[PDB]
Amino acid sequence: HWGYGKHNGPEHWHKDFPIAKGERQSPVDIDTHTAKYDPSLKPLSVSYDQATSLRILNNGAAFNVEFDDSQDKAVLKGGPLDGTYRLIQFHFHWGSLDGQGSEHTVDKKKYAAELHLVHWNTKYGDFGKAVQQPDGLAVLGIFLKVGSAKPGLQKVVDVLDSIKTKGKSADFTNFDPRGLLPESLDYWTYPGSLTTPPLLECVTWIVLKEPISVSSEQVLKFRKLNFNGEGEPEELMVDNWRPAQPLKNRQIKASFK
Ligand SMILES: [Zn+2]
Repeated sequence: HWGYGKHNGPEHWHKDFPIAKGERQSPVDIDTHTAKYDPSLKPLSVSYDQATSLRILNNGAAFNVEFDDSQDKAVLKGGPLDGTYRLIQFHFHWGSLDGQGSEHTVDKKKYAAELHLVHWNTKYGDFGKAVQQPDGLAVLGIFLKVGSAKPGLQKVVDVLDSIKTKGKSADFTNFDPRGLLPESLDYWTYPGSLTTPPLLECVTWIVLKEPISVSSEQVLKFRKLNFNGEGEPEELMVDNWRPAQPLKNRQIKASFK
């Protein structure tokens, strides 16, 4: 099955998922000089104060922190978006080394990791319906660089010991995702896809310009997770990122000058 090894990694995915070679695949390199400021873009509205986190899961590709998405408790609106998008989960992609790990790049620069807050368009009623629509999902992407610790990340880091292997989960209530944001909400946006199979072309990407800083110790703990299940040969969960894909017939817009 698909993964991030030499034998089943991103360069192989097209055989099972031909949309991998589609017209709006993600991630992409963000060429900052080519993106254009769009004065018609609105500020992002990130309304997370009523978010209800539930659980943290190792799914064999990353770990997801899942939220109650049965009501409009944590929603993304504004920016390039038409309508209301509910937070369902967040997860990260990261590297084996601090100089790689992000999926998007900025003028070809790779960050140590990238956080994805995944939201679905409530007009489609459920996530499974939303992913079948060109405007079904909105993903907020945030780069991580290594420097000072991110205080609001530590609760996530500290629970990882308990979800080491694929299939493990733990309670993860009362977590506030506002603690994972940078100061500025300036962003780039473009139409794209899921970055894991099934690679569906259903995402409005909103990638924040300002990275968050996390400490070396925080990211080192991500790298102790396992892709494998319990009792199987250990394969460290590292380099779980898809490389940049061709931009094709797309323009990246900036919310800032
Ligand atoms: Zn992701």
